Amino acid sequence: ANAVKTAEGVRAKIEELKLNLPEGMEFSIPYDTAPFVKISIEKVIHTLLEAMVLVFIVMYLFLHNVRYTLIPAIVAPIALLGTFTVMLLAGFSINVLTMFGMVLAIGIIVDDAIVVVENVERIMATEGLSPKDATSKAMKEITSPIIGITLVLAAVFLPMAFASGSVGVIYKQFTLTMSVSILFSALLALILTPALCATILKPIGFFAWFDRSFDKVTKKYELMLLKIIKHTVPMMVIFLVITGITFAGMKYWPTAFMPEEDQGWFMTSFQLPSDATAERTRNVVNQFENNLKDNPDVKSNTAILGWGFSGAGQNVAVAFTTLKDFKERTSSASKMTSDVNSSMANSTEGETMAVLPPAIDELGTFSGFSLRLQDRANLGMPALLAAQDELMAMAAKNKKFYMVWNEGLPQGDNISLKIDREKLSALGVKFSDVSDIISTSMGSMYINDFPNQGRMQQVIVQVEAKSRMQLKDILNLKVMGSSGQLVSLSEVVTPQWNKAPQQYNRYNGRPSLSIAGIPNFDTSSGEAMREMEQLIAKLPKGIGYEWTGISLQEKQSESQMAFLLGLSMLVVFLVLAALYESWAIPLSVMLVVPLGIFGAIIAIMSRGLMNDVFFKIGLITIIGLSAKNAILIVEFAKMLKEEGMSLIEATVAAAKLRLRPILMTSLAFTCGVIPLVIATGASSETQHALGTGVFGGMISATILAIFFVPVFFIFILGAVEKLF
Amino acid sequence: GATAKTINDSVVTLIERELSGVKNLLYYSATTDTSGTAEITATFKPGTDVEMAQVDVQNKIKAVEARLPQVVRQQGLQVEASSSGFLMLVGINSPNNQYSEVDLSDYLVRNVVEELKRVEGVGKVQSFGAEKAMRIWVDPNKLVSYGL
Amino acid sequence: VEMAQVDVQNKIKAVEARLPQVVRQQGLQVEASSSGFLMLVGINSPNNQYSEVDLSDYLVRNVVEELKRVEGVGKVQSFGAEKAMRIWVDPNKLVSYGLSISDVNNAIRENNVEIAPGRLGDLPAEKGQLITIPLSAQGQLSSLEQFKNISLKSKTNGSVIKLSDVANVEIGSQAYNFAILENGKPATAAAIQLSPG
Ligand SMILES: CC[n+]1c(-c2ccccc2)c2cc(N)ccc2c2ccc(N)cc21
Repeated sequence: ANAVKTAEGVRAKIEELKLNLPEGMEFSIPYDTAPFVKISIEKVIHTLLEAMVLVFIVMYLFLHNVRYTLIPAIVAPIALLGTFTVMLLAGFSINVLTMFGMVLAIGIIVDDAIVVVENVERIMATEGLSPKDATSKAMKEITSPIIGITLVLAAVFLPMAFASGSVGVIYKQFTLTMSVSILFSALLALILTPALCATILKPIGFFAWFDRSFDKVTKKYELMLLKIIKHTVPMMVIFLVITGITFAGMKYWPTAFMPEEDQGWFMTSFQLPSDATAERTRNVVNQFENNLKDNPDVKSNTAILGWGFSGAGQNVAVAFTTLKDFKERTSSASKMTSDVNSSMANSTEGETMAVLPPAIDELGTFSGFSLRLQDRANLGMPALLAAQDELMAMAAKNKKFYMVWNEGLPQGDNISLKIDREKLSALGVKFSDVSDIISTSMGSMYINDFPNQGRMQQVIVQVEAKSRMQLKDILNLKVMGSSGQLVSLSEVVTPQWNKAPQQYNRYNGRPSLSIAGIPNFDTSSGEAMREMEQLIAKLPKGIGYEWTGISLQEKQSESQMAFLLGLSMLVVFLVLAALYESWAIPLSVMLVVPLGIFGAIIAIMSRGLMNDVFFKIGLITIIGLSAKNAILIVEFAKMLKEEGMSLIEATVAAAKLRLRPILMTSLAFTCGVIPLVIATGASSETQHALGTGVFGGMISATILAIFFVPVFFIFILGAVEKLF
Repeated sequence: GATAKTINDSVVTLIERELSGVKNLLYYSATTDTSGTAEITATFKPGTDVEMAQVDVQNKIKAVEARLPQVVRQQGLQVEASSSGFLMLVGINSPNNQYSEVDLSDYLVRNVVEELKRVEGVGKVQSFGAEKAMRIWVDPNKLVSYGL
Repeated sequence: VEMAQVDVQNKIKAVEARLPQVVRQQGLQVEASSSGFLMLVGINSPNNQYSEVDLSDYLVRNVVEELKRVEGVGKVQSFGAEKAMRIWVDPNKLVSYGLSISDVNNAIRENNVEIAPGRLGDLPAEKGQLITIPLSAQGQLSSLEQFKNISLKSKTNGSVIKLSDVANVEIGSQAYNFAILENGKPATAAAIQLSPG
């Protein structure tokens, strides 16, 4: 069911039911999560609009003409509309993931049209040709590179859609929303762009300075490249060093699954001792409400007394605290929860846990790591609880965790009455009478229904409260004997006090205990899980552990990274080999992946961001984009090589001619992701995670490739010629 | 009519034996408290049809209805689709204390809960109040005097 | 198969009432025929130290679930007899004391019973109540001696007699229809069905 529409219907129904409401009764909606969905959607749409505007400005800064800038820009809305049609046909829905995919693709989907228009303008300016002849020549020159780039960038995202688990579902949204949009952009670039260039382009201050500076920079780049090509082995050694650093950073950097986001509300759970009553829990709940009173950042507070998410009873309570709007708020939800926990720890008779909402709606009820400690050797419940206590002792003294606790009802006292059947027989008492008087002593019996104001209502018979509060009242119960005198239960039943669990839990058909924990700041989810595993390894034999909820999905996501990256790289390599009919040309183009992963890792380290799913998606995107920037030079260099020019001359000429398209394309993508990088407000964490890695990787690939891919080409082709 | 241990040893384990073996199952768990109820949850792999899962579970759990205790058998074993969290909380309050908690809770149950549950897309409505009823509080020391 | 099984069960539910009481109490077992048979696992006693019931009990308690959690193992079908508390009543001894089968059944249903546990301090609670504690009682019989010590009342003389006097109590099989022999000795078996895929 759709959350937004269901909430709208509920709010409408409540509106109709308001009219027929007795005076003195008021409806309220203290807790509601539906609005945040639309807020996030509108935020992502605004980010998309900002990215579009920035990309248009970047294109204008280079082309210098409004018509030239419009010709590529028109392709993005049409490609996005086609992508929307494909999503509707395939069953996909509009959500933050698909919209983020569109935001990422907005820079890519203008690359082909940018390449077409740049070549058309260059031909018109240099050769003094008419728009229609210039377009014809440009397309004849650039048909193949566009197809190659499109195929590579469509194939690169395919493998991650075949992943298992929730991470596979996450990757699927980006895969579709990027591949379909890229295909549609390539089709538009090959169909509509030539017609517009031939038809709506007329024959040919800051712009003059930009042009002169760009010619100067092109000359400097040519001279620097000519100097550089002389030194090739040193530049292979440096590339190996960079690859090693990239591998070390990728392997030894903390990993996570999903950034934690502020949704404007947090949760609180109160667990009190087994012997606690409703009044005792109400006392601590009143202290929590008083502490949260007068705080400007709280809109409404609701407490459910007697119910919980990990067991219900008289000693449990749950409260939902809603915060004010982000603009009106002054403190983050995490700080609110930390302050609540600090306040409650000092003065309370039970355990109060303030937590933030989970990363995913149905994947748990809290943000953190969840563990299931299992008794796998039939050790026994008390042994499992002793192991739990020792694990808590180890975990409470560690700096890798903030707070680790148990999400279950505490162990408690039990009273058992042993019946002396021999005494019952001797006194003449009948066992069934004892059985009946004990069973009904302190229980509610539903009997029949009776009409109350037109509704059937229950008749419940129970013993009065004053006679079921202490064991003495039960032991005072009397039964009739054969001789005639009444005999109290105390004469015939012996009470026994024991310490036993009040809740029984099982995971995968074994005795189990649920544990929750919050990693400390500067510690990621993966680090906390590894440390918890190490601590568990020290527990007595016969005790095992399982990862459930978010933890299992995170482990599965981390397990599949290497295979996915390798398969994507192999697919791109095979596509390039098919397109260019060589095993060495793809090899040169495959050496830029380290150049981008260097820079992606650097950006995430500089900003202190973890390796998460969005980082992996950015890595795949950077693989595709670096393959594009290598192809843009390598294709033309090879073609000039068959024309008759030498390897070095052809490569240098190709780099000199293709500098401008590469810089334009790379800068368009880079500026298209700044809004994600510098996003502020609500949902900013996800935008930062999705944007920082791609930003760094694109910068590194653009700056480093222009000097490395020519050397890769020359070195590989020379080695191939030498060996064979 | 049983403790947590008895329910665990009679209902939870006996059913969970057969639960193990359904199609596309990630894991299964069970919980029992002193409230007289037991809750088993089966989690299936992502991208799985919930409707097929419910019928498969129902088929696999009806093979043990005979061994199940009589009270559970007559009350029935309830199978449902899972919704982890709350979409929203709808509350009624008395600004001037005109109506007490019991009255508000009776009105909510008898005029609001059913209306809300019929809204399209609503899966489950959990009311945290109780309807009114006729309570008979019996004094144990009195009826024994009259021999009842 | 699932959609046939659910339809069949739903249609059976209509006539569940009109069926004989004992059939209802035993229950109607509905299953779907499976063809993914993989192997058989059995246990035998060369020295006859154990019987078929004991072997089946051991297999179900400590073997079946172990095999079920092996990768690729789906359903496990144990063939054998489940243990039960069997009372064999001698009619001559019963008539000696003027007792009948119905009296023995009533005594068993009376002495062996479940007592509903409760909570002291449960809501609604008296003001000032601080401690709430569960309280339980045991009425069921879990040992052979306890069943043998059940007390009946003789009508002829009014004296108190024990169930062991009029009957022999033991631990046997719920049903004795089938027997399994491994090379002419007691044995039990379980068929392992391969999981799909
Ligand atoms: C429970 C009887 N029963 C049936 C059986 C008989 C009638 C209907 C369904 C199954 C059975 C059916 C097949 N194919 C193979 C072995 C056995 C078996 C084996 C041992 C046993 N002690 C009872 C057994």
